[PDB]
Amino acid sequence: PVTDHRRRRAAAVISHVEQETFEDENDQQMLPNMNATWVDQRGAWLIHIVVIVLLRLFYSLFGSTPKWTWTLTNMTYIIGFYIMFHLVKGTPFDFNGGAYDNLTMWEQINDETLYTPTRKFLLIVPIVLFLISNQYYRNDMTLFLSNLAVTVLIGVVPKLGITHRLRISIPGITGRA
Amino acid sequence: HKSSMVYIPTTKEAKRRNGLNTIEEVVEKLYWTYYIHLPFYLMASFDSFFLHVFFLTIFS
Amino acid sequence: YTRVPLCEPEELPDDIQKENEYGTLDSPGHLYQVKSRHGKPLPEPVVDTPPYYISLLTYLNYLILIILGHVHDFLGMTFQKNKHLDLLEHDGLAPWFSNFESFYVRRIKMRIDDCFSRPTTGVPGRFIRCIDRISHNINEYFTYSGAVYPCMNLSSYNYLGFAQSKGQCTDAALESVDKYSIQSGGPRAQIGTTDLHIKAEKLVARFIGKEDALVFSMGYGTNANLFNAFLDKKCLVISDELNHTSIRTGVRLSGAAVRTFKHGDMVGLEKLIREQIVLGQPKTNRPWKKILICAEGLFSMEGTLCNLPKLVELKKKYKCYLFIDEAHSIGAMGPTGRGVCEIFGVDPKDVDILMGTFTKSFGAAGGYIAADQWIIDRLRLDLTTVSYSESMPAPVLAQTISSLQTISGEICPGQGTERLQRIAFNSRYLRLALQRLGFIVYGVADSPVIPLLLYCPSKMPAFSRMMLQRRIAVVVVAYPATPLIESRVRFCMSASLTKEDIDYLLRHVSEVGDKLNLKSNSGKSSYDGKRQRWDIEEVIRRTPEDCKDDKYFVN
Ligand SMILES: C[C@@H]1CC[C@@]2(OC1)O[C@H]1C[C@H]3[C@@H]4CC=C5C[C@@H](OCCC(CO[C@H]6O[C@H](CO)[C@@H](O[C@H]7O[C@H](CO)[C@@H](O)[C@H](O)[C@H]7O)[C@H](O)[C@H]6O)CO[C@H]6O[C@H](CO)[C@@H](O[C@H]7O[C@H](CO)[C@@H](O)[C@H](O)[C@H]7O)[C@H](O)[C@H]6O)CC[C@]5(C)[C@H]4CC[C@]3(C)[C@H]1[C@@H]2C
Ligand SMILES: CCCCCCCCCCCCCCCCCCCCCCCCCCC(=O)N[C@@H](CO)[C@H](O)[C@H](O)CCCCCCCCCCCCCC
Repeated sequence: PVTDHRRRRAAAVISHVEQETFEDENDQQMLPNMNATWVDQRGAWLIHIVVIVLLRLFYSLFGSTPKWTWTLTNMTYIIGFYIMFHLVKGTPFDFNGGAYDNLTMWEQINDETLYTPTRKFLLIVPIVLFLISNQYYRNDMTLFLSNLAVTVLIGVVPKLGITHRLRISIPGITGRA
Repeated sequence: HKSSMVYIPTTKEAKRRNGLNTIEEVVEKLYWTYYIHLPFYLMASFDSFFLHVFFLTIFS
Repeated sequence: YTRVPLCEPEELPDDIQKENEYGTLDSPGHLYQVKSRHGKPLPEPVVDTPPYYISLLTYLNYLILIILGHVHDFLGMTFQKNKHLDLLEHDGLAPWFSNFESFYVRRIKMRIDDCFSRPTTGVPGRFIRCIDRISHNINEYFTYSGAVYPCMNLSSYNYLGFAQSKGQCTDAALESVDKYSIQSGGPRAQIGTTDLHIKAEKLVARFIGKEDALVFSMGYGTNANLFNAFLDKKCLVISDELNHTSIRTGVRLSGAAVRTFKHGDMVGLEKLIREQIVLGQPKTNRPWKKILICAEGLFSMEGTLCNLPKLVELKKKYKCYLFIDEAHSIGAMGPTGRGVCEIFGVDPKDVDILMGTFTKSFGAAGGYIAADQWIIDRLRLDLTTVSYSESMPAPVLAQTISSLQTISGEICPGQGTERLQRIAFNSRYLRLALQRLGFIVYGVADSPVIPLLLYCPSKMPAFSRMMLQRRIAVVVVAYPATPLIESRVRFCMSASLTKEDIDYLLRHVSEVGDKLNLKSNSGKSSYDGKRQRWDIEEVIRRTPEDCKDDKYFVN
């Protein structure tokens, strides 16, 4: 071939996305992303509190016990955030030629900068929510263990210095480079 | 200086003049425009989800 | 019925058509002359913001839209396949486009598609004629009937009112057709060139102020096929993030390294220049062969000007090069119409390459490049469009030459200055009145584009549809073209409109905005630091006299 533009799907237990070449990196990422730029804007940090409050009020309008209400709201918030950020890979609109087809929205924030204030806030919020919520179901150990497992496994491990550009082939042969 | 242009009379100005509900109309506009309804199709049943007014109407 | 009808032209007397195309001035008091800034730098612009609940409502609406769209897509494409035969593999062949790459157009814009792609007819002057259509299903297909109605024009690129069928330009075009046929032989290298091309090139070079100039047939091709002539993989390009797609395509085709700096931030530009000079090429740290800076004259999306003297200072002191686009600034800005150079007083020799487009202010189609002598002589041999594409036809050349001569003053005396004064006064009056009513208006004091912000997504179709019933034509833009929070309506002013039309538009817009609750001013628009919620009659009575003073504009 005269261009050699192909996508690899190497299979291994632990694998990482290869570093971009000169043409793909220094030239095909020049314009604003329009997908991870709205994070550092007006009213982008208070909306999470509003979502949490609305979910809590909606669940309380049913008239259930505090333990079930708080467990359900924590699980729903964490699952929704995971579905929005960590699951999907790509961009809803063509960028240049498909340059961002191997990365999630979390990796694209702030041009792949590891530590920025918004990331710190996003990591801080689930811990504070868990600390506030545990006080209602301390008696039940099963629910405490379930909440701890959900928080640690979904809302903590992905947002780490490790597990950056990390892919596992157990649920499907992932594509790297 | 004459041009072949038709001028639409303005409401509240030579339309309702020569030719309680205002509060209801204003409330309806405030409820509709500030919510996401126009870019929805067939989703007029989403207003049924806003039955929380009935739930909070009953006290004690 | 489904197909677009062909409309037979109407029979009207000459005076009525002339009034329809170009208005007649009522009083000589509706003109303003533009001054030149000698040594006053541009202050940092100030923007205004609405309260928080607007942003929160916008975010909630977008979240609901995205969730419902994805749920509908999944359920529909899982539970049935007969209807979605254009997004699935057939006989071992992949579909034309992909599901995920066209989510927004299919799921959000399609429901308000009726606000885009509106067919018209006739000359696009003061009043534009539109064909009536009936929406079926959800903006899927339309049915047309043989009925046309006039509408006021605020959506066309006609700044000096040169889009007329009666005048010197039309006679010149007809005479050119009589002399030269509409045939173009081929590329300018082989047979295409004639004497009229040389006349136009020399006239353009004299008008702009440089030594030599070249003409082209398309504005897009001027940028898309220029940078590969003198750039390669060992050069750096610094460009503003708000740049046209043609420049990006040209740089991509060239292959040079691209780095962008934030709009209106000179300190970051200086830091980037220093870091790139020190560091050098990637993986080798060798010095760059050359550095080029790209910028635009007037940005259409916000109506703001670029700081030219600061860029000249940086390019001189760090030994860089400069490139300036003037598609929206030529023929409409400055005391005479030369461009931003007359606004700032900067000599045109400092800028290396200048560019422009005939269509926005002269009523034709084409483009030009202006530079020194040896640069032009080398680029003529090194260019691709000259010896591979077609040539510029004769009627367009005649129209452009007539318009440029009229604006310069060689023929039809006392017309160009009057048009420039009209457009300046109209823009200033509209901007000041809109700010006094209580709205949010962006841009510099004298800019033909007036952007009005409409934040909530559901408030765009309502405004566009309500304005149509009142016979006013508007253009609205939204995400992803604009940021998520900020959606706006763009106003394009002309020299053919009259103060009565402005008053009519102001009354109707004020009433519609009061109905839709679009007034959110935080007091930073007023120069005295107070909220402005006036009446329409007071604005109409007081603004025309007080608009000439420059103390009423924050920027
Ligand atoms: C409380 C209640 C509980 C219950 C519940 O609600 C809440 O719980 C909820 C749990 C929900 C799901 C949760 C999360 C997702 C994923 C999301 O994802 C983005 C949208 C789609 C695309 O995503 C891809 O976007 C990129 C482009 O595709 C991928 O890019 C690469 O691949 C490119 C490939 O060209 C290459 O260019 C490169 O290699 C590279 O670019 C990228 O990897 C990946 O992100 C999702 O996948 C698509 O997959 C197919 C297309 O691939 C579509 O067609 C298929 O449809 C049929 C089935 O197979 C067959 O008939 C067709 O033949 C067959 O083709 C299918 O319709 C569609 O789903 C779409 C929504 C969904 C499914 C939700 C639905 C609703 C629930 C089931 C709810 C549920 C109701
Ligand atoms: C009754 C009660 C149930 C309530 C359900 C809602 C649950 C709410 C709580 C969870 C949500 C997290 C809260 C924070 C979000 C605040 C609002 C921000 C809005 C931003 C919208 C603009 C973003 C544009 C960029 C587009 C983008 O991202 N593209 C892809 C990647 O490039 C992403 O893959 C994509 O978008 C996500 C896929 C769409 C939704 C997937 C799920 C399908 C619907 C099912 C919903 C399940 C419920 C949990 C979400």
